[PDB]
Amino acid sequence: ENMTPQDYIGHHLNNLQLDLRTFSLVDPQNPPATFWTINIDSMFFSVVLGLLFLVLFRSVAKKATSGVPGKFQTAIELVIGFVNGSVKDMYHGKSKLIAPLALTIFVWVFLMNLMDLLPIDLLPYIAEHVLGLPALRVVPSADVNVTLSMALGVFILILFYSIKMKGIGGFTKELTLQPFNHWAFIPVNLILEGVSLLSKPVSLGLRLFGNMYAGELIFILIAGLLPWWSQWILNVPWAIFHILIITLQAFIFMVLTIVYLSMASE
Amino acid sequence: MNLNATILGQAIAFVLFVLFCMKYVWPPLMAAIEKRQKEIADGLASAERAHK
Amino acid sequence: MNLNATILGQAIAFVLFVLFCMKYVWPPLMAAIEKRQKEIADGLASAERAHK
Amino acid sequence: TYHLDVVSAEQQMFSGLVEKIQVTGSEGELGIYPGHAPLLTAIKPGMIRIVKQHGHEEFIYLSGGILEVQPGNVTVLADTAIRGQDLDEARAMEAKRKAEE
Amino acid sequence: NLNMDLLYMAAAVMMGLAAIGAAIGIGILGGKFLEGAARQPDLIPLLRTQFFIVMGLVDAIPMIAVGLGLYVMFAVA
Amino acid sequence: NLNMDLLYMAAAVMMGLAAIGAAIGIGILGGKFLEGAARQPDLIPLLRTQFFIVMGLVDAIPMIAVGLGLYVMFAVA
Amino acid sequence: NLNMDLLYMAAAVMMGLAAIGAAIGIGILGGKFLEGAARQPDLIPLLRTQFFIVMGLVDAIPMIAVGLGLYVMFAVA
Amino acid sequence: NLNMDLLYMAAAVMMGLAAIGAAIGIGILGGKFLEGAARQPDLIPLLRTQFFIVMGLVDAIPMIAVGLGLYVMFAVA
Amino acid sequence: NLNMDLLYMAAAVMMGLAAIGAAIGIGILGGKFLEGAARQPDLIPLLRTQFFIVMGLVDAIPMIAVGLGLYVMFAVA
Amino acid sequence: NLNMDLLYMAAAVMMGLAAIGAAIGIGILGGKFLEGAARQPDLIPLLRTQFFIVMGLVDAIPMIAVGLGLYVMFAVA
Repeated sequence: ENMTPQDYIGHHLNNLQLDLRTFSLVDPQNPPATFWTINIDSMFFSVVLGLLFLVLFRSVAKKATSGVPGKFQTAIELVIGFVNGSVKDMYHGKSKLIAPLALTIFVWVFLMNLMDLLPIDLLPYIAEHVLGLPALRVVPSADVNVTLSMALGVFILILFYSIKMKGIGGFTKELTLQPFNHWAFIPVNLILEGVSLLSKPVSLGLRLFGNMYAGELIFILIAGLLPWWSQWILNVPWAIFHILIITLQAFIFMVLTIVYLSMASE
Repeated sequence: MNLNATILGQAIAFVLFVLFCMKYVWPPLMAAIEKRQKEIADGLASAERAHK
Repeated sequence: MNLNATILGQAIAFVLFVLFCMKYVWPPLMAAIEKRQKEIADGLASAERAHK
Repeated sequence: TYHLDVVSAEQQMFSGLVEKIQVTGSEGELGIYPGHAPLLTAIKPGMIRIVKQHGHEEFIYLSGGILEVQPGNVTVLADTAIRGQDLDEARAMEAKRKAEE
Repeated sequence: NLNMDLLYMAAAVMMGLAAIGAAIGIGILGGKFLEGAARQPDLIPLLRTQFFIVMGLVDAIPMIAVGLGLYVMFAVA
Repeated sequence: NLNMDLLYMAAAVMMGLAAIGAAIGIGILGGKFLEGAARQPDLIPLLRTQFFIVMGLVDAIPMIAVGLGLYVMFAVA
Repeated sequence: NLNMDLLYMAAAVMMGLAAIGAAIGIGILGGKFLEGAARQPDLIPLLRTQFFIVMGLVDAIPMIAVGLGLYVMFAVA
Repeated sequence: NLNMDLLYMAAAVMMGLAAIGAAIGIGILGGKFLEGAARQPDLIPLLRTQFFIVMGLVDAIPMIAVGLGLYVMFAVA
Repeated sequence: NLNMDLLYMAAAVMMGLAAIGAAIGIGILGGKFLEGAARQPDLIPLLRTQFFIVMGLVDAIPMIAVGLGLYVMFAVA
Repeated sequence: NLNMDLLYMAAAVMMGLAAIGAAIGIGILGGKFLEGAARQPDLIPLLRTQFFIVMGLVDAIPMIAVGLGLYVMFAVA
């Protein structure tokens, strides 16, 4: 097996893009060129982790009792109180959407990041040898397409709430008039308030991808370069650090979604 | 990296996990919690009424 | 380079990570769940005092 | 040089002209010298120590107080005790029961 | 060929300078928020509002600068 | 080749230095707003009205630099 | 030469300036946390959650240049 | 005729360094006005007068570099 | 061919700048710990726990840059 | 020939910026030690202990930079 380390690090950074036209499992030696080549690995792992979220919480929500709770049911209501207490801090309106939106974003983006902890060759090896797929990488949030899909999803929510809760009359005042007030400044203000609105979600998704990509790539580099006897002394101090990043990047995507949807209407 | 059709696919999965979570997961859990919190208040009231 | 060697070094580095997680990350969690089942019991006992 | 007072609501403790003092400030130990810019602090329990004119050495223990400085003047408004115990609220507790009994 | 290959160096300059400007500018502004939050802690949801007012002004210029850097790489080059 | 290349570089230095100026200059000014906000919170609607005047001058000069940066990329090419 | 070596020089400029901006901006902000946490040591859970609000905004804009810097080396060069 | 290409670069560095100096100078100077307004708010139209007397001097040298750099870009180039 | 000398320069810029940001940001942050440890010396076990929480964030983006500078010199060059 | 010569310029920028990072960062951290020792002179053997705990983190990065600057200058040369 002619793995040079510069090539081993190469093949790991290739996702399972597949063309709708050919329906063919592409491989890293030659990348085809079209938009329509879904990254198979990301969709499958994203919905399997998303199903595991909903299957766990429903298996408790369908039974959860107001007695002394069981030791599993108590771990679910701790996350429910953490999510509701953070909503209740930063949102006062009546909307039934914000609380469950904030939950699914926290628990799903947490599960997506958690994949980066697993040994970098474990699932990719099994997929090539056992199955025969040309490639795999198993962290969904270490790819842009999922994180911009969530961040543009929240942007459509940001526009729905600012139209709904204050109307086109109010939304047209705030976009033109602020921050300089006088109608003399309107032409400049339309650039500043328009891009600042887009700056909020673009920072959400690219913060999450930027962390996750540059944490998966560190495990690919430490695996690719260092000899086996020596990997653990640079791998173990990094996995211990990235447990902190996987939580904080799930907590911040939750928090800023609430803050943006909350400060949109009120 | 590369922008891709995955951006639409993830947007279907995202909306549908929010809709089943909104109906099924969240209302039955928060009814069950608030039903406990309410009873604690009922116990406190009973202690006040007893003394009076 | 040897590929199976990379999997060997990843195993050693995972084992040492698990052993840190077990001694510094998990007990703070089983502390928290246990101390939120302590609180509930005290409040339920307080309700019995209200009942008396 | 400057004119030091040490006083309490009960009494004058000292008055006289002074070449320097060392005095135990709220955030740390302090020395005051002639013409030192105006200054305000609480003072900790402990010694203030003084040299009078001709550098004659004098030590006073203080339970506490407030120090302040003005051009030509230092005054220490000392008090009898910390007062921060506030255990004398208990002394008001029998003021009630003895009225009810 | 050097025409496009230098443009990646043009966007690197433009959005790198924006990254030092915006991160230090919010770091100063955010520091006066947390010290305001410790002097008047009953007050945080007032001041945080104000922090989000003025942080909307701080980032607007760096975020067009980053956006125009991204445009040079993906569009032009 | 390298005439069109260098115009984009000339816009990168122009918008990069302007993004440092506009970001840092509001960081300092908006932190002094926040500390007068924390000291006298009922007075915020008055200082905010002074913050928007002063802040308009700070960006006024960086924003003719940004306007010439977009001119050099889009219009001269 | 000129294709590959400049793309590493572009990534060096992008992820070096983001190292300046995101480190110093969180040094400035993180010192006001530790000063507030020495003034009001019952507040630290309240101030650290405010610190996590503010630190998210500081790091976001450098993290654009960190992820795109890694794109230029690995995807482009 | 290569001469045109550097003159856009020579106008770019005058207007970028002017935008740094004229934005951070008015940010330091205006931020001490706002603490002066938070202390003594019945004084504000007295302090605005001194702020505009002093802010004209911060902008003496930068409005000349914006002045001559905007010349070089159009008249000479 | 000559190309391999720019790869060391690219790592030098990337790794030195990350040593500016990782050293000063810990110095700012660490001195504010010492100032509060001087004040409340019975709280040295608590503040020293917070310092490691916030210090973990300061050096994060510097750690990526130092890791990519080692990759460039040894692995690529 | 430039494959010898640039490597001394590539090491000079590594051991310049490592020297600005380690000297300013210890000066800020060491000066806060010196005030706390002047205020709290009973505590010096305490603060000196925590100064040496905190000082070894400031130097972790600048000694990567200077050790690679020595390696680049002499080993690869």
